[PDB]
Amino acid sequence: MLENIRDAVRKFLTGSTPYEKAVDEFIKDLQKSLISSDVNVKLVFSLTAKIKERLNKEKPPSVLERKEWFISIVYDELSKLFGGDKEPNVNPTKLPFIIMLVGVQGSGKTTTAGKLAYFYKKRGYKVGLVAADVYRPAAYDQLLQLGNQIGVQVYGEPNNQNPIEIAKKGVDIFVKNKMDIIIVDTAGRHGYGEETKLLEEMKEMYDVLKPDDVILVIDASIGQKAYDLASRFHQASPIGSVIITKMDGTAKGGGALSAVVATGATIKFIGTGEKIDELETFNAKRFVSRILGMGDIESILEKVKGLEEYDKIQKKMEDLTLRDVYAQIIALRKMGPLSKVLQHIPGLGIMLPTPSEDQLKIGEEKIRRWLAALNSMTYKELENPNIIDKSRMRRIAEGSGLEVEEVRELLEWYNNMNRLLKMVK
Repeated sequence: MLENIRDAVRKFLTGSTPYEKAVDEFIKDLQKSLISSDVNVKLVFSLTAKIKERLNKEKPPSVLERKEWFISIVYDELSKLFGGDKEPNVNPTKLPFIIMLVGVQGSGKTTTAGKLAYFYKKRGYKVGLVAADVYRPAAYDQLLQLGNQIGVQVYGEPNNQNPIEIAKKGVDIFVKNKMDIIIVDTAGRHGYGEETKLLEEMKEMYDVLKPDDVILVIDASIGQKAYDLASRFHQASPIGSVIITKMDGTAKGGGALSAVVATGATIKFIGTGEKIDELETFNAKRFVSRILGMGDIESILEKVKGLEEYDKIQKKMEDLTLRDVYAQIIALRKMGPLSKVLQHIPGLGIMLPTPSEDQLKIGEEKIRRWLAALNSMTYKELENPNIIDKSRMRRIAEGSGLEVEEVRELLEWYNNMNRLLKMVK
């Protein structure tokens, strides 16, 4: 879908017909791909209805194109659709770590304990895999393969059908050799729609291993149906997490994702391909960020960010500052570097003493001037300008392309501003 929503935004940005029919048309193509992807039709409707509400309440910030503000709002929502902006903790801090893998049959389960193991080996952790998925006979000889293929030890007991026993003898052995990350691959006798019974079954492999983390592995081809199992699973424990696999093998990726997230779950990983290293951290906002163009969502995390560090910081000063301006200037620059931004960039000051209504200092071009310094400074210098003398002014100068006097002007303005903010009270 994301790749499809990418062509639906290109046709909305390129100002064809009016606005009002464009959004409609847009909305008519969002709703149609999402459903297509098997997302609950109750999620699809609260989205395109949450998108229009905001489009009626949140006019675009000056300098923003109407057609750019809408899209802007869309991603946001799409994000929230998939669990919104959150960056799961993937590097444990309680060594060693027991991660029990659980889920219905074939869910990219067995390759996931590979990738997973892999992922953690790459982060230089001593991992030990535990094959305890006895219902598929081929699941062991498969895990032993990957392990030897990624240099990770694998502990299994062929033919044996006692999972618990296996998981116990495995983990005990890997905590002995003093491993660091121990991943136990288990399975499940039931499928989707037999939730209760499935989870109940996991119970007796949980108590035995008393794992620090449990990971439900879902096949992205279950679409929104992964829902039931999800909700129930996330509740059943305070240490539950999920992985979404095979997203590149089903047009149902959105259903699984939109469904699971609906549960509030923590989708820590998401399987992308069939190669070992293909397992990415999962952070909705980024996952979606993968559609269209970085600088299309850019003014976004740049505006909100840029504006907060702005308004606030001025406040905090009124009640050693000089590094601030970077933030302020880096901010404006995020929103186009030409005047089309300065006009509504009334400046950092905020407003104070000044003749009549004409301002006091700067110029529109005085822009790649603020910048001047900044780079012409190390942090020590941006926190206590007073340590900026001769030698340093020259380095500063040359490093920006200006002449000593320029840094002097800059520094005298700064001081004039800091003297003001202070004065304020």
